[PDB]
Amino acid sequence: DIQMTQTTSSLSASLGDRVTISCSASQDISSYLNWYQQKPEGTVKLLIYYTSSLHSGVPSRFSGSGSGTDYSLTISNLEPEDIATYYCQQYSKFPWTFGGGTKLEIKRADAAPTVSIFPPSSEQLTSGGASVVCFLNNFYPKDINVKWKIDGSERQNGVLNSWTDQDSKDSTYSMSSTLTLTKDEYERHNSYTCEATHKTSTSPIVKSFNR
Amino acid sequence: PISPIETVPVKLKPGMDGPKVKQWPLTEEKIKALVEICTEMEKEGKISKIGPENPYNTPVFAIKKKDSTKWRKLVDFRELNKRTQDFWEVQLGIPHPAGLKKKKSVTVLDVGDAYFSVPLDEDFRKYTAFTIPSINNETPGIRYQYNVLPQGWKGSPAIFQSSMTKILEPFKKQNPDIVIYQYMDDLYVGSDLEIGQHRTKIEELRQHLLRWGLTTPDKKHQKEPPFLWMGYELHPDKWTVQPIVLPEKDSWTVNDIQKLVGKLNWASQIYPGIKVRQLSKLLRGTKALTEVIPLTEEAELELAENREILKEPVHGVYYDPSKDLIAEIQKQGQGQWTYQIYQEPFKNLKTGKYARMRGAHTNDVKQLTEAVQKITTESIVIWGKTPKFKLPIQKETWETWWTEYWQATWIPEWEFVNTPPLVKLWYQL
Amino acid sequence: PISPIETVPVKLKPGMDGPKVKQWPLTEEKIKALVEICTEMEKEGKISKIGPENPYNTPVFAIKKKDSTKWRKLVDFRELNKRTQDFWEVQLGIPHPAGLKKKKSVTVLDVGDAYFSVPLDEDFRKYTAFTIPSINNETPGIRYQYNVLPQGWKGSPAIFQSSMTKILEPFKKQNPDIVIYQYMDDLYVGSDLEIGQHRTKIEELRQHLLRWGLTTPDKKHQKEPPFLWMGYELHPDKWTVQPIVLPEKDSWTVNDICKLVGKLNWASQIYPGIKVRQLSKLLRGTKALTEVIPLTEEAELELAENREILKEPVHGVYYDPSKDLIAEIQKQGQGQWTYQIYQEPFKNLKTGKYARMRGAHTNDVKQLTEAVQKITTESIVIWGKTPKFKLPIQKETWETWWTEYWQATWIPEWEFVNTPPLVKLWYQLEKEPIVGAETFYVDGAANRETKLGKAGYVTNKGRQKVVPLTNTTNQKTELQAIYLALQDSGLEVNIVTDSQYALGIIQAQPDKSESELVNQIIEQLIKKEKVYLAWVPAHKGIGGNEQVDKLVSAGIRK
Amino acid sequence: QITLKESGPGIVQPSQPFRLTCTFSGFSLSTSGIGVTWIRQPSGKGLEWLATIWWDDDNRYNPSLKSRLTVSKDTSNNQAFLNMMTVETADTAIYYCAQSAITSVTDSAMDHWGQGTSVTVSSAKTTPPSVYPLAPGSAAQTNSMVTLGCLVKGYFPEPVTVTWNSGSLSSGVHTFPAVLQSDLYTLSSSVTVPSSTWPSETVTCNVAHPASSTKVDKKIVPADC
DNA sequence: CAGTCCCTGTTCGGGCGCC
DNA sequence: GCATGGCGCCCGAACAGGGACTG
Ligand SMILES: [Mg+2]
Repeated sequence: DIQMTQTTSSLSASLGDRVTISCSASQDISSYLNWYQQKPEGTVKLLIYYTSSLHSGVPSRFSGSGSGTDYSLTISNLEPEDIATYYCQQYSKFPWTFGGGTKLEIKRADAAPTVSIFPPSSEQLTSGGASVVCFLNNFYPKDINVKWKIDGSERQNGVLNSWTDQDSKDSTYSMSSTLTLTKDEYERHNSYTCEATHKTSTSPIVKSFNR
Repeated sequence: PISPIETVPVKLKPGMDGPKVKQWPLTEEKIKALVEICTEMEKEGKISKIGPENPYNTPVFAIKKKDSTKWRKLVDFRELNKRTQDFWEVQLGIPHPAGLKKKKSVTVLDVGDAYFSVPLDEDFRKYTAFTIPSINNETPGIRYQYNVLPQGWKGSPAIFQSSMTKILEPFKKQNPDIVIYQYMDDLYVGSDLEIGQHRTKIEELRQHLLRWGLTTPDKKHQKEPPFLWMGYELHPDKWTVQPIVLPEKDSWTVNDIQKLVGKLNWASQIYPGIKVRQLSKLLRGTKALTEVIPLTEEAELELAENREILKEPVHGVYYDPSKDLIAEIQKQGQGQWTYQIYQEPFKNLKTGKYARMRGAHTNDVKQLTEAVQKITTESIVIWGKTPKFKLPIQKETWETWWTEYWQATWIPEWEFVNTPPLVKLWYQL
Repeated sequence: PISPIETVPVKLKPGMDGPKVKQWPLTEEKIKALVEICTEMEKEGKISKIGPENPYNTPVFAIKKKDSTKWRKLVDFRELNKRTQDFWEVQLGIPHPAGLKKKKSVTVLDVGDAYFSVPLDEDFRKYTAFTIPSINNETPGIRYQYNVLPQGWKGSPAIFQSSMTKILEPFKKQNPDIVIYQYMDDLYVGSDLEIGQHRTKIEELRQHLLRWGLTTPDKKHQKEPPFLWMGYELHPDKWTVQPIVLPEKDSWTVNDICKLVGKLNWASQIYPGIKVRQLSKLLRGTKALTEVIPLTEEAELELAENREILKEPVHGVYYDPSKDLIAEIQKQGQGQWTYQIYQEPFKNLKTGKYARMRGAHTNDVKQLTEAVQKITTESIVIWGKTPKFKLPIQKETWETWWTEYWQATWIPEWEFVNTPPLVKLWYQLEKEPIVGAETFYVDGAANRETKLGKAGYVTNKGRQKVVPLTNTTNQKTELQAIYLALQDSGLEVNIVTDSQYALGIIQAQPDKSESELVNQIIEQLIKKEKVYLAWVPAHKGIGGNEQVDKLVSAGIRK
Repeated sequence: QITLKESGPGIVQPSQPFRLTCTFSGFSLSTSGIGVTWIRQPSGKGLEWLATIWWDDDNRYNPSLKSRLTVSKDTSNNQAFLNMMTVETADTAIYYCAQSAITSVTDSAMDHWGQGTSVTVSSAKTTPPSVYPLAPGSAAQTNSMVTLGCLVKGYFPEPVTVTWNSGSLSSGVHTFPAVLQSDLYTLSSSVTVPSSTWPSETVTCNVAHPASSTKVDKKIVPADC
């Protein structure tokens, strides 16, 4: 139960850069730390073992170090693969432990959430239900935020969300969000609003409609 | 009465009586242990209680082996071992594996118990008597003596030698590549296979043994950090000689010139091709020390020349298995130690430098012992004999804790020396 | 009653034969006296009447105790002992109260007719033979042989011990939670039982020895603290050493001193810090034994401080397992040291003093090293555990010592107690030749056949010196040179010798010695403010060597 | 040449046991340093340590789940197993079995990993999804870009194969990861085409759900009012 | 080198103390 | 012609081994 901590959760950089990630412990683990690379796919590889030794067949642009309680990994000069999640494992004493991982992303000139709200498809309502999809696409960075308002009145029941991963091509994020109400309740109102608060416009980008 | 076999007679060197050594203080932890392991030894009757009437003695103490976390009684049969010797070295000496040293990985098995199954000579038993201390001297000592071949007595392996050559005959004919050597309570097994295979082939020999009564200790490998158990094996390769080297300055002060004159002088005893005249002339008259000196083309000529002579094996050295063995250890500093093993003065047979085990705890005592042990082990493998040790420490101190850090079935013979830093003869840089 | 215990077999020293020593005539009074007692013993089975074939005999006379004016049979077994095999003595050190644990109930016993109760090996008795002469020239005396451990015989002690031990063995394993401190014919039995179940046990034990020949007379301590054990007094909560009435006589002779000094030591165990080195040297030198001796004041000072401490009585405490042990060392006079082993703030378990100076050229870390070394062992023996130390020496001082010393060494877990006089190295050689100082080239020599020789230096500037010496040898002189250079020189200087001997002696950072020369060479080093010595192989022709060599080679043969 | 492959039931009912199998090759579980380890990874969260089986059988368990775990092997078949008793939704995750090995006096690491098995706990009964189109209205259509969406609601278990115009469309498509709603999966995708194309040129949602052996297409007809 | 001498360390003897 | 045995202490003598000088 040696807590391993990686304070730096989501870190964005750019090709050619040089980065360093921090893995702290809870007690002098005498350099018994290992470093793991988990690509978006899912495979997990061994980068460094014994806080500073490189695993066979690993780019020389890889090195990490530390001592006692503070340890850090430093990727020389970024390549397009390196952009992935990283984990450090403490093997100084069972139970073994890993950090909370550090997602290494890619910096891309900010962009605004191209919003789009939708009515409860007939067929859906035909069966006795009503959802209200609202796509917030290709925005940057990830830190966005949705708000639902029915007839000006805010709603929290039935609000589901889903965040996509950084698109490896245009480095952006998208985010579906659905409002699930009953049929009768859908037919018990008129206005449904989707407000997207991004770090771009002081004013929440809004898109709405009325049955 | 463990065995039908006929007891072989042992008669100590003429004009010498049995051992009469005193019993040194023992710490509870060791007593408690020593008691138990002795009791259950008496039951099965490998040992017997005895009283004042037996005028001999020997000391015992025990060590909680880190090898297996199981205590091991230890009897210092050095005197006795000494007092009896036409026996084991002459009459029944156990040959040496020229190539045991030539293997890549070699492990040691504590084949001690293999002895508790041979009756010890009827008469020769008074000699192995030993005693057990009593905390605060609550009660007298508890004395005992051996009835079967005792552990740690040069005689045992010799006597058992026969029943052992047999036990190994199969395993050796079905694994010719492996080499096996026995030195007292141990079995030196060495192979050329990957460490992974060796590790196995050993653990396989363990069976062939058990299939024969010989129970060998159970070593433990922990999954936590310092994988000490990774060292269990020995590797007769990272065993490099340690030649002497002459410094390397750009500008040589007076001071610096003498140093190099001395060393070069001392070494002259080792290798005769060391000349100093043409190089010492540079110091002709009573001058300050701190005074820089320009190395003459006739000087720097032999400096870098003499050094050329300090990079190879000595002037035709030979090891005579008939002579004894000596080893010296000089505290070099900051955990480093050095040693030379010679039979004759200045005709070193081996020079080296025991670096340090990360578990030195900044304790010279602890380090020294480890160096002794280490050095010793090398000797057994290499020449198959234990060297007498000139221990760079004060008896009174070494006698106070050498046991605490000790971890061997045997014990080498030693003496003390307060010989100051002659010359950095055995190089530190 | 005699014991049903097996009889330990004893042989005579290899190749020897029994003692056949003539009896001296005695008075009708003495004889008819011996007969009384010797008869009684014969009835009690203690001895038997032997036949005429027994050729052995040992002298036996009699003596009266001025008190009751009764008589006793003393046998001079002197010769037998010269012929009795050697035993491996089992008693190995006297137990100490410090090692006792606080027990609820305690009892102390003593066995009667200890020796006279253990059988003597059948095949040996014949050697215990002895004659009790007849009143006159008549028929030979009465012949007697011993059947039990004869008092005054070599094996007697050790044999009766094993007997008492083998006898107790059953009882112990039966009640493994009762401690029985046995010493000779005395037993300290204690346990954490109620005064009832305990008493019911002691009894259970007395019957046992009784059933085994060991009579446990009514001279045993029960519910009677103080318990008079091993020369002490045991109190439920504490323990004191039985009063020490030191001889305070008017006329002092060497002998009477030993009776004091010794006792003093005996007191050194509980009485905090005791100096005796003072009046110790009063015995030094090849002296007599009855010869009178003057009471020096330096020595009269030890008695003063000592008698003072002995005035106010103290007390020691029992040991507590859980609470680890602490040993505090103190610095005293030159050579002396003191220590208090304890567990709680100021509850002394035991105290003592170290004085032995190992070697000639020593210093003060060494002594402390040695001090700790000894203390440890002494603890191992008493509590079987190594103690935690508190020493008058700063981590710094230590850390420098060993890291430099070429001799390996160490000290167990300890802390530094700030309480002078503190211990530290008084001087320290240099690692590199210093600049701004003459580089003296010392040397010296002598002739064994003459007992004379000279010794002096030759600085780099030209300076010289060559004092002559009488009755000294090389080692002396080459040591002597190094002395000059440490008078005839500044607060900084370099030196050069060809003697490892002198060289080593110095490097060791000596802070005291037996010889004054070196004590003085010590004094120079502490005085100055920067020294550095180097070595060179004499007779090799090295630089500034030849100079002084020749300069002192005046008389190098014949 | 070393490889490991996790085997399993991928889907287990609550309070039932499941037994993962690590079939490896390239090393034996007999050779001294070797061992096999079982790492877990819930949906989205970080890595966890389950247990490690060693050659000497001195296995170690994550103190948090020793009561429900149990490791073992079959050295001859090069397989390694991990059994979990009384599982809970919280156990739904991807399990990795990696080849662990102690190299020297200081180095011990999970040198090679597997791809993992997706084990999910859910009383749910394999049910196909119901698809619904997404066409904008009350904001009719722009001489620019329009975004059409598709909704896949209430199916079990994962996953689903969604495409636009039977593979024809694929540049501005966004299929979002599903979520649980009343112990049932739901998800949507949003494709974006220039107005010059839709409605002009039909646009259809391709939804496939292996498990239920169902395939269904939905035509995105523009909003009526 | 063989023969001796110096010097330092260690062991053992003697007396007392205590049992 | 007065313990036997053990440990401690203090002292001095015989003894051992290593280095150095002498012919
Ligand atoms: Mg000289």
